[PDB]
Amino acid sequence: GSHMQVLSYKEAVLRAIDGINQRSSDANLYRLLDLDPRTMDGDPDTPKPVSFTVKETVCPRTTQQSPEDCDFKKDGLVKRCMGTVTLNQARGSFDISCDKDNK
Repeated sequence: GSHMQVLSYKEAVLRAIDGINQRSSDANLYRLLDLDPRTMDGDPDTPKPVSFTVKETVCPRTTQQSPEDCDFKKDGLVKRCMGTVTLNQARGSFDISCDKDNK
């Protein structure tokens, strides 16, 4: 269907994290911890820089609980994620690498 489904930048990031959890083989669900602030140009099909951290929650990676319902684990791993999102979800996708050693 859609050829143009545009998310806000924050939504695009939450959606990418959903993706990142989906492709991962970690036991637990990771959740947005801190999104770095950045200013955009206003075209939805061009990649927007993102960088942010995620932290391990007490939820199983495949939980269907909403991430906001998944408490961060005490002592939880934090990974820093860098790359781009594309606001137009319709096509293309984010390009983000998460790394526990990028601190």
